[PDB]
Amino acid sequence: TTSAGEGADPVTTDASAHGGDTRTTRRAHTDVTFLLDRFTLVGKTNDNKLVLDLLSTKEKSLVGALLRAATYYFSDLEVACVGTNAWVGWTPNGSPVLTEVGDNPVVFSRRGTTRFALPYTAPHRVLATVYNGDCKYKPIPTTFNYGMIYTQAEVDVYLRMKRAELYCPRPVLTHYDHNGRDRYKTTLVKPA
Amino acid sequence: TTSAGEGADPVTTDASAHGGDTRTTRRAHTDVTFLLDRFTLVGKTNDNKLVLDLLSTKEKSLVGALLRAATYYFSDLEVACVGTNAWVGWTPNGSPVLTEVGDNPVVFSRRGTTRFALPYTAPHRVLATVYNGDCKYKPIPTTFNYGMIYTQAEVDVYLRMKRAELYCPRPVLTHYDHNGRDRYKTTLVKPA
Amino acid sequence: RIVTTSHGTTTSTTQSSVGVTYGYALTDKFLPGPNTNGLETRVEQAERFFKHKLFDWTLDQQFGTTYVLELPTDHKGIYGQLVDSHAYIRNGWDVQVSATATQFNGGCLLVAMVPELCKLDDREKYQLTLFPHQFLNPRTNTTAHIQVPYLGVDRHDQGTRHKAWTLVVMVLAPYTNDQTIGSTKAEVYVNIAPTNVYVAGEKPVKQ
Amino acid sequence: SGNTGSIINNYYMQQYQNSMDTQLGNDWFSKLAQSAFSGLVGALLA
Amino acid sequence: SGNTGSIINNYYMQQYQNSMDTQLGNDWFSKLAQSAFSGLVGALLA
Amino acid sequence: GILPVAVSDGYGGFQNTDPKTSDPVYGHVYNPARTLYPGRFTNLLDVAEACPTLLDFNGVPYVQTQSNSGSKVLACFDLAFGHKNMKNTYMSGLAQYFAQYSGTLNLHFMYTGPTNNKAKYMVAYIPPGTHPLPETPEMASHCYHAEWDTGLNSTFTFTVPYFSAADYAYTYADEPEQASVQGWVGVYQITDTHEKDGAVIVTVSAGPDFEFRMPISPSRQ
Amino acid sequence: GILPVAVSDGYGGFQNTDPKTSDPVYGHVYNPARTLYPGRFTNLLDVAEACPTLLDFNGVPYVQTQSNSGSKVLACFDLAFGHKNMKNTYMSGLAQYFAQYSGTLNLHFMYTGPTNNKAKYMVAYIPPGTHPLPETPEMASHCYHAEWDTGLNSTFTFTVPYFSAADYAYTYADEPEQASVQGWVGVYQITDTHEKDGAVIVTVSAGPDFEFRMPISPSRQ
Repeated sequence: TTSAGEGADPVTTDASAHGGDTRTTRRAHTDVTFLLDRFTLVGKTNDNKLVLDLLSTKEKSLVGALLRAATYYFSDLEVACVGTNAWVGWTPNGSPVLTEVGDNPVVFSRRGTTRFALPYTAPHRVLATVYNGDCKYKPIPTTFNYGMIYTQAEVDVYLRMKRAELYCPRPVLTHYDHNGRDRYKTTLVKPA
Repeated sequence: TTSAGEGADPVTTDASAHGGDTRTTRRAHTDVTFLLDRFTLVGKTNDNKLVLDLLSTKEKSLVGALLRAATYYFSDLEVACVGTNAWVGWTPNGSPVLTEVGDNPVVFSRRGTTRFALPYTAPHRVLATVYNGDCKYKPIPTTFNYGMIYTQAEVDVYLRMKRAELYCPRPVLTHYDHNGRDRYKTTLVKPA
Repeated sequence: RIVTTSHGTTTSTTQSSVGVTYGYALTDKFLPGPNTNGLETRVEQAERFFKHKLFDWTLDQQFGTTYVLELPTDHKGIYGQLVDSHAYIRNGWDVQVSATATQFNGGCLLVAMVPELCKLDDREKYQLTLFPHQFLNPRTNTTAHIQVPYLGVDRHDQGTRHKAWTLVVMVLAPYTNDQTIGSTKAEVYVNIAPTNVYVAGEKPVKQ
Repeated sequence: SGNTGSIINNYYMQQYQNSMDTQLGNDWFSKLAQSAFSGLVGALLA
Repeated sequence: SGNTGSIINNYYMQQYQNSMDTQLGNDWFSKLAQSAFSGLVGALLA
Repeated sequence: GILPVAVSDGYGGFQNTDPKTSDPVYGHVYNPARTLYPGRFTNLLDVAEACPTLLDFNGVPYVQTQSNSGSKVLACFDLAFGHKNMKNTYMSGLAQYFAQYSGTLNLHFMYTGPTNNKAKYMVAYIPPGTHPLPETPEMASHCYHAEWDTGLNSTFTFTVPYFSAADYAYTYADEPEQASVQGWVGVYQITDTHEKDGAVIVTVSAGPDFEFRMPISPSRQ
Repeated sequence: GILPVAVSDGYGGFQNTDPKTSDPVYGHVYNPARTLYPGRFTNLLDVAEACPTLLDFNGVPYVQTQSNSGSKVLACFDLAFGHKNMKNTYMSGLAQYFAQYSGTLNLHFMYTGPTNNKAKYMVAYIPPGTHPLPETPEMASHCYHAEWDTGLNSTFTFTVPYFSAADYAYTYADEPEQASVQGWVGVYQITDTHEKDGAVIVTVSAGPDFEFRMPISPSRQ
């Protein structure tokens, strides 16, 4: 179909012009909520502390990449610290940094991992993955966090976004290197 | 609004005088019962004994502070002794101090902690956090307790007030030190 | 394709319209929130067009060349006065961008409104189309028109600093003047108007 | 009430879980707060 | 919704499991997609 | 056979703020009647709305005409619970236990002068980013404000509003925070008959729509 | 007595993609209203259908008449997300996270030449195993194709079909894969008035029946 592309109005076509059909599609796997609803490893704690910042997610992982594909987002959160450690503790967004959690929410370990559920605690209606605040581009606020955890020992930290909502899509780039080759190619799983 | 403040009758005003609204408020977090319904660490046992006295609560902790914000109170109680120890035992308010619990309620440890539930056992309708009994001020009775615990070894003791009722509010002072500064300031949780 | 947009005492008539692109919403409905305590007010007098020259589209600029204009920009009119009198402000934008070239010139500019644009890689440029946009293609039109709503993690902004929106015009195909009668460059102008401006928190102007 | 919320329930009977309250024969501060004057003393203009 | 599916249920109350949403007083892209032109500009033959 | 069950890692550890009850151990205890016991309170904010507490101005709860200075400013302070003037108030006392708040506040002014001493005052809410904080009634009149004079009624109550980009503000101040993110409140004396002081007792209480969220035990040093 | 229960081996370990929720620990938090927030998206394919992204032809998004060569081929590339021309597209971006796909694709061509410069183009889908990939419009006319000429409408949209032995194809290419298992798409220029280039911007979007399955985090190096 010819069209006046300048106006930017969407155009989506079948194969019917050429005599074709349309297959039945089931897009369950491209559902945003479903996609982000899994645990992603963000790394290890530091002095047995870790600020819960979704921007800590590895940017080439499925979750890190998708989260960054949106300008704004909202979600609740689940945490799981795996490692040999006794107890993970937590403080909400806006609390002063402490020397010891003592009395704030504390959860004891069970068979080497501590997993628990948290609520969105920011003071904003939604958070952003980018924020052009005083950083004049020429050709992230304190508040953007989900609290902080305190642990008894070093552990691997995993975050899981629950009830996720994304707004204003942003680019998602391929991360494999073509080298000089035209096609990309790798070894895919095959019977040995 | 002008008023005859001398009479002490309450006055609470909107922003309507200046053209304003009123926001919808949800005071779930300032609910007394909810607030005190959590475990607070009061310390370690002594000769493997500890009198259950809510006044043992750390006075600068959320629970210790709030409990002291009332003259009278009532509640049931939950206890959790964490540490490597085999068994925590208990006797009600008014029982003689014993050499061994033997036969009074005993509860065995499970994965390093022993947690159990108790009933208010005092002989009074309510207890007090202060009691001006023979202590003439110039410009706590035996009975005020929840019993006593006996343990097999030293442990950290946690108390949790259940079904809490508070009467006759008392002052709650700030505990941070301004130093000489005008504002107070600390480091709040922020993305690193 | 004659369309006249008007705001206040200002009008704009184009004869090569290609339509308006509404970004992320069909309207900028204002829902007052608790952050203003109901003291915010609309100032319609501010909702009018102001103009700016963005750049000269020339023969040497190649694909990827990018010019941006962060909003809110400096304003020497009513809108700018709001900033001195009030602490908080919010509004959307009605944007018209033009590149006046002859139909005997060639090339193509991409015009887009991107939110929270702190930085842009060169690869990300291939995907600028995920943002509300339109095209300036000489053979077809000399006008672009995008209308976007107020956006942000906060219901209001504390006077500038934060530029929620940044207009971006980038060369897709280079300008050409291979047919003798075209022009050697095309000036690119911007015609913008703030919409639904609500301000709050009055303070003294001057001293 | 309080900070306990199990959609399901409680396994042991009430007489064991808690102490039983009794009566003989009421939120002062809520009432006190409710009673505060929130109007305007004097006459208003414009 | 999401990647959670227990035919049975959830044990703790909603006010504890998640944060409660509020309102004052909607899938842009679905709508945008829905609106795409999928016809034919001009006349068709044969 | 019997019910197959899967024990899950990460679940079960001791928790201090968990939503479940402990197993009972001592039954059948009936309490003494506490029917009609007076002074009961249910929410800290009910007492916080009804009972204003004293501000501190370098050791005293009152603001005053004062000595030498052609300065009409009786007090100007950061709208912050951590400000030193708010130091001994029930509101700041409570606020140390919550991370965020939202809502209005009420400031009360009780005049203490003799019958023949008359004055006229004004209080304004200065928003953040305002530059030279106004030092004169004249300049301050450009802000949300209230002017009142002395007379039969000794007390005047003012409503400090809530403006911010966000729906909630923090009760604490981050170390790197040069100016008050919430602005200031300035109390000025426009005029006074007699330079011999007339003390104005200042007090603060929660507004009808004030609210705290996120309990925290900020404990220690 | 009490409920007999059998604890099962192999069940219970920590899982990263499991269908259950963690135990709660901090209740009663009510969020700020996010009513009417703009730009919401629910499925990556809705944005993928509506927003075409740029192909890359050695550094530029356009195909062109070009210099020396009596070659009518403007572009001919493997129908593959891993092809270098597809490198910077949202479709290839997303595809790296799924193992398989099925469905149609839309290729768009926007002509950029001046009013007096006219041309006529053609695009064809060349199935796998086709031998000498056609280099001329004449030969390529034997494939599923579309011819169009310049005029009032600058843009033309083409539908790349789905043919394969299987219902789904792989987004990645196995190391031992000499030819494109999915064939190629060839874009040719039948004729042009003026040899001074007229740039055609090429773009790609998901077809109405396109679909991805099997999310994968292909992470690293």
